[PDB]
Amino acid sequence: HMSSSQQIAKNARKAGNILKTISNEGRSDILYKIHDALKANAHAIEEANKIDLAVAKETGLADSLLKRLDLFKGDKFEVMLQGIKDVAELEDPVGKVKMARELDDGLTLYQVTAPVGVLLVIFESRPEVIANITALSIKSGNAAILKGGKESVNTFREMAKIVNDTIAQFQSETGVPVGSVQLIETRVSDLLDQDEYIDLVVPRGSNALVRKIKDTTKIPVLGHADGICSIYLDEDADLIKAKRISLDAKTNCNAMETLLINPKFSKWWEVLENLTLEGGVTIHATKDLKTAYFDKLNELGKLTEAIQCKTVSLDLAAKFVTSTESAIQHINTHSSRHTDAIVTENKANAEKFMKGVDSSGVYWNASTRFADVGLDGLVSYQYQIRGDGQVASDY
Amino acid sequence: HMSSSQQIAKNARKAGNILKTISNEGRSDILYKIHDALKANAHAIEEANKIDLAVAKETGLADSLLKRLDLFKGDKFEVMLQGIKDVAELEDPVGKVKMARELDDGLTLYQVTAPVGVLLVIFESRPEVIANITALSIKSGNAAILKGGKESVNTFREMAKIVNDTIAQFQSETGVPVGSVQLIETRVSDLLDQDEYIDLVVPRGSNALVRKIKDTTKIPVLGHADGICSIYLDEDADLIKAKRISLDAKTNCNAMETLLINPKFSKWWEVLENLTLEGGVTIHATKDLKTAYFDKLNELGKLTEAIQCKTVSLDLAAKFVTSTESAIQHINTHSSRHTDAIVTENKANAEKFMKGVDSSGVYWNASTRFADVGLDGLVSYQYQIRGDGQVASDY
Ligand SMILES: [Cl-]
Ligand SMILES: [Cl-]
Ligand SMILES: [Cl-]
Ligand SMILES: [Cl-]
Ligand SMILES: [Cl-]
Ligand SMILES: [Cl-]
Repeated sequence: HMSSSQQIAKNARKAGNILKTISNEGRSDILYKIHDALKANAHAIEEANKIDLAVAKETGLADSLLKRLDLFKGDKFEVMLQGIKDVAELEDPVGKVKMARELDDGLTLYQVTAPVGVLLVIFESRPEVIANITALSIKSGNAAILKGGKESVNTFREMAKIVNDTIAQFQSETGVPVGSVQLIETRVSDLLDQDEYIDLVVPRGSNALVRKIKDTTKIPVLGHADGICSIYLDEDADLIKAKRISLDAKTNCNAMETLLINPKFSKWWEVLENLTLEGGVTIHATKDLKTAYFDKLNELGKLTEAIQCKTVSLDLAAKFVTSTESAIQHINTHSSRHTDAIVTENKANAEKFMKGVDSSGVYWNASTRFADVGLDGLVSYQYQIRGDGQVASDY
Repeated sequence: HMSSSQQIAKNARKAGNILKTISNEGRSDILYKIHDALKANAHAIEEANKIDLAVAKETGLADSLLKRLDLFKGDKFEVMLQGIKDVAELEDPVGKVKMARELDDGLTLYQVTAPVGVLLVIFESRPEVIANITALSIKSGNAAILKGGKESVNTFREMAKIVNDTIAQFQSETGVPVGSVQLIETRVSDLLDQDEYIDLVVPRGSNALVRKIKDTTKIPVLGHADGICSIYLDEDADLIKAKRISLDAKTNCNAMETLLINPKFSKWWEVLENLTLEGGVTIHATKDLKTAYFDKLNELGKLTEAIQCKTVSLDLAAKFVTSTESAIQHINTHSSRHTDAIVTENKANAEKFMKGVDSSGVYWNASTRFADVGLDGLVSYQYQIRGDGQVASDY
């Protein structure tokens, strides 16, 4: 049997295999038509975005995301339309020779740009994405699947209709097939399992979204080759070591880090406060940990302004872990390609941690850092060898 | 929702995460108990294998696989039992230090053997596998999932019962958890999609089985990093080039190759006959191609003995492809990490092929070879750094 997400991903692969062979004039042309269709329907899009903003205001939405949601504030919409033209006007990203090497007489190797394949784009609260990604995908010869959050449902619906319709309407003229771009109108998380068909995930949102995607997928994530890296600060963590090791994981960077803290580790809060007011690090705490951290600070009078604003470059999450076994369990839920560290003076715990974790690399009392959207990440490479009958048996 | 195969794979991952931390005495001990249980139940296993042999004889089964099916011929069963002991007697494969490097004073790096993780073992018609793989898996700290073919259903059933029961019976004594080995009694091909949980596929059967597995999975396959590589011999293939290029793909090897032949390519049979009686290559033909190949040979009187036996090291399949577009379609159904070649003098076709294929590397009139069970492949490596508070900021 074929699931909904499987069929979506399969159709994307089929669409991409046609899209990759369509001329630049055909791929650029559909972008001009789409620009025109979006402009001609601006008023309908604006009304749908108006429903979205007002719905978000009346429910729980943070004034930051709310400002990202407004497509018609200032000249946001006009810039988005302009970006479609800018992209359509670029030189063909595909079929460019990056490297040519004469291997032997009449035997030449080329490295040629080619589409990545199929893109899954997951965004939250920024409707501009639909236009930017549709443009970049068709231009670069990639099929795309787009999934937005609840906040833009109305704007997403209207824009999807216009792109779907325009692609259908101009297929015979442009060559660009229906399905080149599929805009998923909440019909699932099974898409992240389709790594036989999907080549790249492009996340457009918060750090929390990236972390969630990383843990639920084997498809490469644009800009994030590594999984979440954890430091477990054990009950018997040395505090000086715990402070230096944990700070060093910041001052080295585009990486996703979790601090796993044993509550029985004495002065564990001095470690978080040392990260904030010495490394300028923002700490994304779980509710129960933040409530415990703030109480210890307020009891000491040390709950300064500089802590309150930086407790919710580098990510850094922090949560409790009440034993070595619990730290292991937490670590073993992360999608692989991550390193992990334990800070402890207890050898029985260190050895248990190192035997227990699913990790490429594991550190005991040493820093994990000892381990050595545009068209950018949307084109890959194909090698082509063009000879005249040469075989691997030459003298 | 969680599918049957997802739950199987998830439980395997959970089992493996416990199994990896059980002592060698515990892992070796369960192997001795399993050896004893299989020996004590030999007569029951023999009766079940008797049903299997007689069922296979009365239906369509090839005397080759039939001979693999007989567990009690000669001393096959006694050797299998002996192999369990041999494995239980080996030195712990896990926790061995392969490499130690002093990175700095009191900062040392180790490369330590560790389990691969979860193994999916798919075999056809060889019941010995159940014992060998169960032994190697538990010994090396890997959880295993076993799926056999229809031919051994009875022997598989009886043996599964004995292993399941023994693992359950001795869990509190050995530490080795229920689920360390799951023997799937036809309850699916969805397991090959579980690459978030399954780390390695171990195929134990024919080349056709390997090819099928390779095309239906993103999980690495033991002994087969590369996908199926195709050579398309176009209508306008030069015959001298077609012969040399295609022969060279043999005389270079453990690889899976398909020859895609255009029927309108003149003397295309001379290419297959050149592979057989010059490279000693066996050709695994589709029915319609073999029937066409034999007729052209019989019409020329050239259907020798040496062709008939070698038409059904290197695999080499052969099938028809009636255009460049059809060759492309065929190639694009293969799971990635493969190179592909077109042999043609037609440039429009060559360029279409190179633009159309999903391939790392593509060759036009040049040979694809220009691209540069024991405990062996069941242990991977973990790096461990053991310091005393050292951070990535040293002078
Ligand atoms: Cl070129
Ligand atoms: Cl150049
Ligand atoms: Cl050159
Ligand atoms: Cl060691
Ligand atoms: Cl050594
Ligand atoms: Cl050393």
